[PDB]
Amino acid sequence: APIKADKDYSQILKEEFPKIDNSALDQLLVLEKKTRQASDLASSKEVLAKIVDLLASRNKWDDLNEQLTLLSKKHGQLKLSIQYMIQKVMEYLKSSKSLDLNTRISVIETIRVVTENKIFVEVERARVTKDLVEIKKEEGKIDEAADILCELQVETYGSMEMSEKIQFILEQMELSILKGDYSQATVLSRKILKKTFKNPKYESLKLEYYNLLVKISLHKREYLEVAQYLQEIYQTDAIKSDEAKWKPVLSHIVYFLVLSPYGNLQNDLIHKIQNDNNLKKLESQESLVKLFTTNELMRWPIVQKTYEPVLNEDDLAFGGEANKHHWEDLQKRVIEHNLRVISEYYSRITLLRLNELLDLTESQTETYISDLVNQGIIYAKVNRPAKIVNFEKPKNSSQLLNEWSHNVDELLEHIETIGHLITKEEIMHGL
Amino acid sequence: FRLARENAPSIIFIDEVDSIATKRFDAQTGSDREVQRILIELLTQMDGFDQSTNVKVIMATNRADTLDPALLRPGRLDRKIEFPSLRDRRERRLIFGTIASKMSLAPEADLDSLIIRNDSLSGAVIAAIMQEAGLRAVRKNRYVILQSDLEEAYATQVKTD
Amino acid sequence: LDLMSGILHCEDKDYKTAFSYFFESFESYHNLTTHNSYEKACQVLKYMLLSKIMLNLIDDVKNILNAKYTKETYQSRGIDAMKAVAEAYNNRSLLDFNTALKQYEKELMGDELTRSHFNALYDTLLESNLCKIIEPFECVEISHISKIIGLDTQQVEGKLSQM
Amino acid sequence: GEITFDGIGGLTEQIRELREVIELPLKNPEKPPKGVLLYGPPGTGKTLLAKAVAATIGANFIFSPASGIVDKYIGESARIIREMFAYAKEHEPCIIFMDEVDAIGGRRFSEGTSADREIQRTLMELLTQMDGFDNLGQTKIIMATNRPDTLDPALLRPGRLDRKVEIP
Repeated sequence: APIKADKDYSQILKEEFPKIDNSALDQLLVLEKKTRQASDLASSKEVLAKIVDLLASRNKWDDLNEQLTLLSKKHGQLKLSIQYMIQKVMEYLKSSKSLDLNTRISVIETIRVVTENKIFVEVERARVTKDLVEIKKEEGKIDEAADILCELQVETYGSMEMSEKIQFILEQMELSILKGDYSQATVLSRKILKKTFKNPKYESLKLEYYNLLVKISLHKREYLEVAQYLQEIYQTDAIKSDEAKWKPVLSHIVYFLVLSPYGNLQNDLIHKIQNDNNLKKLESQESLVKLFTTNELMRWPIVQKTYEPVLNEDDLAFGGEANKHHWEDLQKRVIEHNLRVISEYYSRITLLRLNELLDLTESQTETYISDLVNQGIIYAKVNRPAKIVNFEKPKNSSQLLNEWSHNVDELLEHIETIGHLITKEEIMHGL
Repeated sequence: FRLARENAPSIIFIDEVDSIATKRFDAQTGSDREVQRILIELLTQMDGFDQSTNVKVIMATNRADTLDPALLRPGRLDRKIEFPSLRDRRERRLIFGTIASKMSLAPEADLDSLIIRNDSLSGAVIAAIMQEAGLRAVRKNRYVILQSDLEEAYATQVKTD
Repeated sequence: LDLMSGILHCEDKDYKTAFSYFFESFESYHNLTTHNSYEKACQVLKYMLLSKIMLNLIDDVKNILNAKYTKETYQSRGIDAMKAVAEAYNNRSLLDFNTALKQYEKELMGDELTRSHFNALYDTLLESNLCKIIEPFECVEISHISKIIGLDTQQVEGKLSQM
Repeated sequence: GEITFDGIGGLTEQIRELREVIELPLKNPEKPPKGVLLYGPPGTGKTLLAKAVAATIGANFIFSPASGIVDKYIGESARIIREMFAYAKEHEPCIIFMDEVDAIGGRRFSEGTSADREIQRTLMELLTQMDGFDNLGQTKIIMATNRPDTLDPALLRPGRLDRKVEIP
């Protein structure tokens, strides 16, 4: 490798002569022969990198492409070899642009190793992928932009570096959005995130994704899941951010929880502790959560009018274009919950008294009935003739099965409970 | 066997039963006496046990001549099935369709390229050739599998000497 | 064959047979592409779909519809008829079929299978839509019911005695 | 193994060729290989290959001579081989090297019973571990023969052997 360095130094002049004045071969020819596909002295890839750069500096970045295109085809010193320079070339292609983006664009699919896969050097052939996409994006290329980037997880890294990879996984997920298909994002998403926790957990990598995860959830509009995601790294951003920056998440979270038709965890998520995080409101939110057990649906338009500073009125972190995605969704939502305590509190009621309290037409009412009827979540009667709804009861539970056993459980409580204490009691008192 | 009847429904399979296929044909002293019984047992248990089938005797065979009709007795081993079938190219195409699904390949690897190459062969081998080639790309440090890679493996595997 | 199989296997049902035949056949036609009279694939699929839809398992239908390969990334009124049917089938709704039914009639009646079966099969909708939202008690008028189904009465009397 | 692949170099075709199909498939999760069978004259470096093989991987080389696996000893088959499997299966990475396996390998004779029924079993015990779900987890199997054609055709099969190793 002496002549690898020596003749380089010699050809250095020889090129620099014609570089100043091609000698492209001169530099090339040495290693071209020497390393070729078969090491003569091999070389330092530098010797070729030298060659490339001397080319690079001298020639068009058009020529160098085609040049590299050719020289790559032979060998390099190893597949690794040239495409490092070819990578720095990309900045240089960028350190001009347009046609040199097109030259790049040329350079790109010349060999995959810039945006794509021959070598493993994804730490680069990933970069230019987006770097061309970033232009492709600007180019208005969408699918194709995504499509060059659609392949990361597989061809490219086995996640040799996630941190790199996850970014484009992200960006794939990101492009997946302008695309519109979560699924691209999905597999990525579903694979990736725990490992961010399994990172020295990197909030960004959460948050970034966690925001994708939001945006996932956004087009999704499954609000438990939405807020559930939120809730996850929402837990992180009291840790991470201040509560202050962190509240609007919550302010949307339970909001999302309420946006959700409900949730059972939402029923647990109800109080948290500091929740009604005890500065903003943030509270009517949970007060609505509290407005549940009392729910009315005389309230609905009231509370609507009552709250929309952001409250009913949110395009921010929620996609209600109108508040319908709150309001309408929340319409039934309250109505939904309204029926619950209603469910509790009615043995019988008229449709009217319902619609009276429920502020709705029969059919809607009927539907909402029919809903939880068809949901089986409530009881009712379908009675037009009476225009009255038995809220019913499953009287066939045979009841006294448990009830008399519970009537016994009463004693199995009472005499069992009460008994054990008494004689003990006055003796525990003694005296 | 009974445990399967204890577990009914169940399965009884036997890898290549032929190890126990022929008993002492003669005074064979050790280790040949039980292959009598074990077989006789199985015989007894095939040949002696109900048809209400919660469990099915299944046995692989490369070489069936070691066996005897006592297994081939009706009511017992009724249904013979034979692993082969001219690989008719569709099947290959299916095997080809099979593994290539699980196997990354560039734009050179081409099934119907091989499907003509491939006739009158065996699927294991086919199963080999696929990821035998699968080797070769990574054996060439190729993140992508070519037809060459296939061809190599194929050409490698068409004959082994 | 698989096609004609289901074409037998539709009337006698065994949609699964039909569908699976349809499926594999369609899958063939899916690969058989233009060699196949083109949409015949999807026509198989339409029956293949309606098979499942007459079988009334919509996820497969959907997933089939959903997977673009299965979908062949191809779309037609029958397809969404099938969809809307299935949704109307989910809907347990008189109209929701009639909705799709009338509109999508092209690529719907054009499938005589569908034209034959579905319509009848749709008949169950009335009984299906009816259970879709229950129920009354020792009191109610057909015009409750008619209104309940948002329909008439003349044809109702015949639906009530249909226990 | 005692000396690396290089010391016996000149078999280099195999030297590489085997290493990639033996050592590497461990370290690149992207079939793993079933089996590898030397043939040609032994010890040419041939038997040594195994050690040289064994050296390169880091696995425990486990040598198998044959007949001891069923001397007489009117039984002891899988128990032997599975200990050879399982110990290795626990002790994996392990190299399994089965010497010149024509007494416990090969298609036998009339395929009559000399106690051949012992061999067939033993012959099959591997087959069972090979055509059966038992994989080479980190433990790998080197098959040895001086002549290949001396073996069960079914043994040569993939699912059992993915490599027939010549040594010209």
